[PDB]
Amino acid sequence: SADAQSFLNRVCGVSAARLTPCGTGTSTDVVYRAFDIYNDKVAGFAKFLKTNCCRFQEKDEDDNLIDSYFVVKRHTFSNYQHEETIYNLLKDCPAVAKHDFFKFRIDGDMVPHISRQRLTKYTMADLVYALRHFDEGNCDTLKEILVTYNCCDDDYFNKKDWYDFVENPDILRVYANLGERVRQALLKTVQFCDAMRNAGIVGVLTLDNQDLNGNWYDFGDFIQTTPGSGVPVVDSYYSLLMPILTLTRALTAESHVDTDLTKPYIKWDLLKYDFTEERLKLFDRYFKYWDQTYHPNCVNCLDDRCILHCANFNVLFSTVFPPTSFGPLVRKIFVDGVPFVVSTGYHFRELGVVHNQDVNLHSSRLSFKELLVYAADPAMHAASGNLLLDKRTTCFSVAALTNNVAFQTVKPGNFNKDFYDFAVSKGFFKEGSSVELKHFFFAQDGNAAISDYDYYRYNLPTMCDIRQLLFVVEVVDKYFDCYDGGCINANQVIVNNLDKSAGFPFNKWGKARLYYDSMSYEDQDALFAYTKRNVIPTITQMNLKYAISAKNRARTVAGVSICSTMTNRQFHQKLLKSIAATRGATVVIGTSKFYGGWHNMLKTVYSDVENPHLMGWDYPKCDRAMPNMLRIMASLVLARKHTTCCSLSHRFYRLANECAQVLSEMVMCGGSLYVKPGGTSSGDATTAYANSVFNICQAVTANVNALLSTDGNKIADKYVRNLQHRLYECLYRNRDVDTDFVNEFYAYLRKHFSMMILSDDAVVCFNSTYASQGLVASIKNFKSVLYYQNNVFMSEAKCWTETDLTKGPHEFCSQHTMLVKQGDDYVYLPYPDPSRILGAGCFVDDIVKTDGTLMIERFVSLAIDAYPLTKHPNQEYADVFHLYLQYIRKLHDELTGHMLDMYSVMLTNDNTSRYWEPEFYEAMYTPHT
Amino acid sequence: SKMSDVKCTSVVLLSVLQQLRVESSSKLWAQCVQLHNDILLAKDTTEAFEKMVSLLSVLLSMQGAVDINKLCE
Amino acid sequence: FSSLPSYAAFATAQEAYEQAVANGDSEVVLKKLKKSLNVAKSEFDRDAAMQRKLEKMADQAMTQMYKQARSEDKRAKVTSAMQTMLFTMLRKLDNDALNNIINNARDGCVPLNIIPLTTAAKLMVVIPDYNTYKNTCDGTTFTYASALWEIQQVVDADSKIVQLSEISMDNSPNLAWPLIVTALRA
Amino acid sequence: FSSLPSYAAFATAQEAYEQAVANGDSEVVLKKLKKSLNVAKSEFDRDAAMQRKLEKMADQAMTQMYKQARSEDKRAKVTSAMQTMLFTMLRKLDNDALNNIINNARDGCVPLNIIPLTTAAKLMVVIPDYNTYKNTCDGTTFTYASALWEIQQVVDADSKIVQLSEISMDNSPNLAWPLIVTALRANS
RNA sequence: CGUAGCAUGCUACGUCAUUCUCCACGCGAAGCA
RNA sequence: GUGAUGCUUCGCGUGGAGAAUGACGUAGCAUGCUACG
Ligand SMILES: Nc1ccn([C@@H]2O[C@H](COP(=O)(O)OP(=O)(O)OP(=O)(O)O)[C@@H](O)[C@H]2O)c(=O)n1
Ligand SMILES: *P(=O)(O)OC[C@@H]1C[C@@H](O)[C@H](n2ccc(=O)[nH]c2=O)O1
Ligand SMILES: [Mg+2]
Ligand SMILES: [Mg+2]
Ligand SMILES: [Zn+2]
Ligand SMILES: [Zn+2]
Repeated sequence: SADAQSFLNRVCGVSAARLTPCGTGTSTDVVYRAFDIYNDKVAGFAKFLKTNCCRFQEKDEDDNLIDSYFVVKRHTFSNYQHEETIYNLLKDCPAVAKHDFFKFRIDGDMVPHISRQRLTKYTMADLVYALRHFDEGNCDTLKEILVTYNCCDDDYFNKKDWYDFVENPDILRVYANLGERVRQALLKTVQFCDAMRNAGIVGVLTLDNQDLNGNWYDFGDFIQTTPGSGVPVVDSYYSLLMPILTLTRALTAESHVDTDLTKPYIKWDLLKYDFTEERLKLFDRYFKYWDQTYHPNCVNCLDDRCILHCANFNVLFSTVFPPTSFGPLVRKIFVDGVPFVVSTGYHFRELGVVHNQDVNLHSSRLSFKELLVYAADPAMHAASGNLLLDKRTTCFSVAALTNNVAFQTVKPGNFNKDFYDFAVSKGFFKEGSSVELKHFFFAQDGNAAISDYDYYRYNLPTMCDIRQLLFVVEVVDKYFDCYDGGCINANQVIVNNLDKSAGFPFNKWGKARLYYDSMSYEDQDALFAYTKRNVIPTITQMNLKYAISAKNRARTVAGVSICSTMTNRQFHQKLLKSIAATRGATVVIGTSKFYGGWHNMLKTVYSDVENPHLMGWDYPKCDRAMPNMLRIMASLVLARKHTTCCSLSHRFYRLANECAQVLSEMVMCGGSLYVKPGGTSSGDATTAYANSVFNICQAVTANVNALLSTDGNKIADKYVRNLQHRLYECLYRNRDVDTDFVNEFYAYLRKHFSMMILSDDAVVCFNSTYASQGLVASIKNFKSVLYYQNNVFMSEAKCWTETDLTKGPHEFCSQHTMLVKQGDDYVYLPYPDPSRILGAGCFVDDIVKTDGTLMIERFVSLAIDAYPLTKHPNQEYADVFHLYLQYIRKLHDELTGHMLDMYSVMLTNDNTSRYWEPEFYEAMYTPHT
Repeated sequence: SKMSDVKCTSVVLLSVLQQLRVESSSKLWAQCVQLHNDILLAKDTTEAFEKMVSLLSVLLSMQGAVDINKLCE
Repeated sequence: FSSLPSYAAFATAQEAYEQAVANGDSEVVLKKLKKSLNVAKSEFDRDAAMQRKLEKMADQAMTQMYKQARSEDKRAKVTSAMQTMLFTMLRKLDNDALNNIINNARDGCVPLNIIPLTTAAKLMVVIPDYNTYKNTCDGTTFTYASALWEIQQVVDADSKIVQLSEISMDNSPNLAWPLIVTALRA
Repeated sequence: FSSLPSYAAFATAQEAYEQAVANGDSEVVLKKLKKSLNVAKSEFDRDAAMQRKLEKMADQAMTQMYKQARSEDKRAKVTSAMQTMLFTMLRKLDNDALNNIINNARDGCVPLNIIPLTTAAKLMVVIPDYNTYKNTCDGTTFTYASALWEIQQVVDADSKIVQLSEISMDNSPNLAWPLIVTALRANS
């Protein structure tokens, strides 16, 4: 062992470092590590296997191993010379790992060796890959990183769902402990870049060339240049690191005076709202060499791509500033001589400071439009209200509009004992029966609306991989190219139901009908044009839903003000109606499930996938956990149809109004105002379509990550290999949009990843061979994307996979699929959960509905829903429909008898005899009409 | 076998309690809602029946609110 | 449709059609009868259609009034109907504990708080008479809701502790009823 | 109809034809009087069709006018209601502190979220449990938002008045949480 | 064989009285997602 | 105090296209008869 011990002593290199080998002698160690690689052969951010380094761990003075390694690299003499010259230039930099270049006589020649000293076990690439490809089944690098840096204890993983943001919120704290380390890395990166710029060195910075102490090494692809003309390339580094900067809360130190976690928080001026210079200082401190212009206020952005780019940074930086500085910017105006307080702007976490362009001071009179705008604004309500310190929630509470807090309970449903008695008489609800009651009306106590509103704590500031998102948005907009949008006039707007709530404060004077009749088309178009130049902050009212369900949850929806809804309709309805009128597309909103629609949708999603497997998923707490960046992206995708009617300023101000009204607006939940952290307001004009855009974006992101995180050398298909190479180039090396490759990737996804999207519900028919080879996204890739880009852990109880396509999707829109011989051919029919239909029959939300004789069309609709169960191979499910038919016959008999008793008439109404025979319902699923 | 009868009976019992203005007591209504929702989300008949006894204790506690003798002829 | 002024015209013309065709008359008579019969047919169709519309309107209005009357009846009698339904369902359940507590309530022995389920369970039960006491209690054990409870104290009508030995058939007139027994679940 | 003279002309023609038939028509000219009857019938039916059409169109227009008047009358109601609410809120906010903070602003705009914080004279604290009570608003006076608040009142979820002595670790189970504590800004 | 007048059969268009199939919209009720 | 959107069933009303039965006006093809030339 003389040779091995001599090599061990030489690696010390004067620096006494108590080394112990990781492999047998001078034999090169092999590890499985994440590399962000791009060359003429391969491109991607994947886990490769390196076998060209020897690791010697340093041990503390008391024989305790520490996280210090002496990685000894064996080189060709040429690269050994090349790296030495670069290092001698970069020696003086304090962010460069110490290197020791020597030559060792292995067998008969002086082989060159380069020892990187006191390197951490893992790199920044390993941390980024562990958090961006999270697999609960095998996360050992992440666990070892957490334990090694005292983020948690090794027993912390003995919990079940220790990684779950919802089940285990404390994981956030455990991740936040990493933030400072990440921050230091960022700082050191800047230093390194400076050195390069000062040394005239041109090279690409990758995550795998930096350790978790922030030191840098490699220098293999660095090339000399004029000393002052060094050009660091940091697109891949920063872009891949971005999702980790908010998960670990790296910039928390910026909230403390002198940027020190020991010192207390900065005491910002309470009246301050313009942090533009602070945002610029943060950007220069951390992302100094990010070579794309950053606009702290997105009103100055060039297009929607620039808006997303700069809103990502604004999302990162707004976590440093006090929450009281965000929201409407209220000025004092004088109208008719009296002083009003009116919102004359808005400070957005993402869009920065926006100022209304039409701020008329010293006004003489208020018309209906101005009066409506002032009533909608939360400036008066919050300014004249009391102060609120609601401790029941973590969401920021603004004011109490009433001297008493409102506690709204949810009451139980009404029991239809007639139908239940009939059902049990017909042999239902017996012990051991496959069909049992599971859907009820669950009652709630006073803390119901606030408890459900508190679920917005799952919304966290989420910085996105911007270079990835700017390509995913183009591929997603490729899905919305067969649609026609644009603004319409007030007289072209269609309102389905005018007897709905107008929101707050407008619900205390009438319904939406009142304000659609009082507002003339001239007034409505004036309001729309106003919202194209000014931001109107509205109040959203959180209303509980009285619905039958199997889960004991009190759903809360957002009643958005009439002012917001009117303009949002006038802005988006053309595109929304184009989407709903289209058949055969990915988004299947507006497609009926009757008259063969289900079969058509399934045959369309199946398309011609080569090795078809089906998969599907549901987003847990979809509206509460949606990142603000993805909602802004969805709004921009929908608004991109306005290239001929709206200018850049008009589109931006419409985006700002949408954000101020349905993204982080003021929420009135029980007579008190709170600040919504983010996420969709379920109840806006575009909730169902923004969700579809978000779902498509998540799926495209999953496919991108699946294809780039795949070892490029192991792809046996040259087309897919070149596609991966071009995908990496278009993400992290091309600045503009490559339309040709966007179309290529869209065609690839359509050919191998056929989708069927309806809001948060999705069904994918995918090529199973590609998915197994890693060429298209699988459910694991979707979980990984959701973990870091949605801050929700998706369990396998929320997802499903189907190998046999003749079984259809396991579930879609709460419907199961059955392939049934309907005439001469087999068709896919949807059937519901029998418990759902039985609960609808038995439990109701109105006392008058417990009398079936008055409500017979109700049971006819329920039977229409339940018909496809007769084709089920289970006799209980089949009997469910016959139960409804018999009960409809009984109800008609009872109604006739009652009409004969009360009056001296004869109904003799057997045009209704078709409601208790199967043909009426069988005709609802035949493709005739 | 007395598992769908218990859930329907609990629904009717909470409706009756709601009619008797039990929401005016935050604690009592919270307990009633807890019992009702637990019975609805129940698979064991014995647990459901003990919770049903507890829930009916709320109705029987208020002596003057209802006239039990007439109701149970 | 019958008993209409044009119905008689229709009957007469159609009856005369057979006589005309079987009378061996000229075809001019045939054309005349065709004209008259068809004119009466159209007039009677108009009258029948209008009468059908009137009957349909009457049927619709009658149905709507029936529905409103039934809705008013259903809403007005919600309380008593729901209570009767509740006790019918409870009787159908035929549980031991539910029947026990309901019978005790009918006898006047009602609780003062939710009947606890855990072993660490304090229950206060009112007792309006000695007979119900001896039926539902003996010694230091109290049977209620198909469970055993261990008595702790009895505090009479006007709060004043009472020893168990002080409750007996001879002693009942002295005690200040109703009593309140607080007990722990067995 | 009867009012229109065309109906009168038809009635005269039909009466003449009926009288001629009863008295005994010549032969072929009775067909001509019937022909005049038929012409009158066609013209009168055409006139009556337009009569009904115009009558129903006028009824539709009267209904439209009624609905428009009602809409214009409800617009005034909602306008007056909004004006009254705005004036109430104007006379409901303290002008002194609001003016002071707005004048301290560098340009005129201030965040809305600080208006109640720095100017509200009354605070409402909603306490879910007793630990939060002892942590936040223990005692008669407490400090929040860099200001001193003198507890004015405490109520429960049932709006029953609660004395500060009732709130205690042992008596917490007997209170109908959450508690609402109303406090007044001490010395502004 | 022409003209005027009268009578019979067949056919086109126009306007009305009645019914019904399908549809575009409006209003009301309900069900599901 | 009860949101956004989609689809579906029922009832009612107006409207457009079209089908059927029937009264009846104008014009035209064409059979029979009286008168003038
Ligand atoms: N009454 C409803 C129900 C659902 N949605 C939309 O449907 C989406 C998802 O529905 P759902 O999955 O049922 O709600 P979740 O919040 O996702 O709850 P869960 O955890 O069960 O998935 C929501 O974002 C919501 O905006 C809606 O607009 N109105
Ligand atoms: P079902 O399983 O209820 O939901 C399927 C799909 C998801 C959701 O966005 C949308 N939906 C459902 C129910 C509802 O009331 N509104 C709604 O938009 O459809
Ligand atoms: Mg979901
Ligand atoms: Mg869903
Ligand atoms: Zn920009
Ligand atoms: Zn536009």
